[PDB]
Amino acid sequence: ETFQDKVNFFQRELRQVHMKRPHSKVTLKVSRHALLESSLKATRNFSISDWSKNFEVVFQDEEALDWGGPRREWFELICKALFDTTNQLFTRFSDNNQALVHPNPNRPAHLRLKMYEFAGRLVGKCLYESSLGGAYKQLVRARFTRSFLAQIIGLRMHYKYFETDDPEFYKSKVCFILNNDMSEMELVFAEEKYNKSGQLDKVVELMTGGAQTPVTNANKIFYLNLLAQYRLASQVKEEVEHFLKGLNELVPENLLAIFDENELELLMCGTGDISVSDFKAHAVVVGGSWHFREKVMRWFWTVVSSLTQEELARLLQFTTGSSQLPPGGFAALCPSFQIIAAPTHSTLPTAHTCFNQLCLPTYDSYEEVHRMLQLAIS
Repeated sequence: ETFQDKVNFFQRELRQVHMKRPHSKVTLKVSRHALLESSLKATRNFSISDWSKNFEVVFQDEEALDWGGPRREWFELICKALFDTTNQLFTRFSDNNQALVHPNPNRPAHLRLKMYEFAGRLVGKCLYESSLGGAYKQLVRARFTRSFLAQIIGLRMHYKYFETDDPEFYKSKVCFILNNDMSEMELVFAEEKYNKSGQLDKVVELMTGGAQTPVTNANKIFYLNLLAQYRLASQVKEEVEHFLKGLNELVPENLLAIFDENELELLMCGTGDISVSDFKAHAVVVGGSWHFREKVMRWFWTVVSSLTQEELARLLQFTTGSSQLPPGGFAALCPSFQIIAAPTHSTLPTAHTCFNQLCLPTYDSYEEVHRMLQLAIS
């Protein structure tokens, strides 16, 4: 039912999964300047039960008053090294800074597949540590694509993931196919790759015989879903398999099945630092009657200030695709956050994540705005 019930149930399982894996102490000698490399060396001989142990992280030539400080910094720093795209272990589909991150099929060859196993164990360690109690919380610092989260849960790929994971591709190709006739496009169930000299390098079929299968109006939805499967899952099959192999050593895959993609983000990354003042200061209201701009919007901000931290997180997922702002906050959004006045009355709010944008109808009372905004994020 509720998200907190899922978390409470999930965390209690996990404490039972690790019940004869003691939280005894283990030392991790790492270096700030070569953090990912030294962390892999420090854990290279860890057994499965060793990953359940209390991590005592020693930063080289650094003294600390307690172990909690270095541990929390190590978790945050190792999350950034793994998932912030800099080392190309993960990548983004557009060279933007809001873009969600995805496993990289075309990474530098020195990043071997066992590094995705480490990343999976690290994420599982965050979930395990956080299930020990509030004082042991370790949040995953990453803004994952929805399709990668869907692959963690074991869901099939769908073209809807393009809007959040590759907004430019969704706005160009996907939206065109969804809205237009295909009889003259001469598309087939295959992808063409060209070299840097503009020559056809390779043809990759979306299924057996796909190059001889035309895309028609009657099958174009199956084409888009098979396109999502190829572009978001098939090309990273081994990377995801090794990630899941590491994750499932600490978190059995059956346990994550009770969450959907967005709930999995909240479980891993938390409800975030959603500042309503930063929200209001960077959101542009587009159009609308006087009643909307001067009364409905005032009701809106009062509602937003009354939302629980989870509801705030779901509002950002509803409108931007992730519960976490980009590094720069609300100012760092692809197109700046816009609240569009919908030309409807007393209807449900809608959103277009590839434009961020929240589409807000006009309402007749505060409690109507309260009711409808909670429904739209429910």
